[PDB]
Amino acid sequence: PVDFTGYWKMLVNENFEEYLRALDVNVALRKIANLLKPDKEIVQDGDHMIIRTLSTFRNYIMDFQVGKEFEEDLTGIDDRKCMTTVSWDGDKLQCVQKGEKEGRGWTQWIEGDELHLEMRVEGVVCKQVFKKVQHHHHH
Ligand SMILES: Cc1ccc(C2(c3noc(CN(C)Cc4cccs4)n3)CCCC2)cc1
Repeated sequence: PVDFTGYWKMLVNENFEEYLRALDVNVALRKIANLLKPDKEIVQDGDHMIIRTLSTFRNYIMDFQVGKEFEEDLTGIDDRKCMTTVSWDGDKLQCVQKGEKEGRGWTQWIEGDELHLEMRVEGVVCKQVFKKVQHHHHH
């Protein structure tokens, strides 16, 4: 069993530039984005998951049902759309983003007070780790 509900601050962000490059994000935006240390605010409500990734540049909000494919609008990220399914894999969330890019998806899990997020596309891997925090941030 796992519950992702909480507020989470970025601790480390490894290889994000190459991940965005593999999504063809242009270099001007990669410059802005690799400086960001976004927070995540997550509510897990049954199998209804809301993940709000919050930064000073752009936010990205996910709101989906685990196990249920949906049309994911990535306009503000890499100017694409995917048919995405996030599924349980034991206590991990395994996301497959079907679309133009091969091998696109991510895996999210918890280890103690760390939220782990591995993002993948075209064989390129970015790893982020967040720490659970308690001072709450108005947005
Ligand atoms: C050009 C550009 C690049 C990144 C981003 C953000 C970004 N940072 O990473 C990704 C890829 N994914 C959307 C992250 C996930 C959220 C939930 C599961 S995976 N976008 C920074 C914080 C949110 C948006 C916005 C815009």
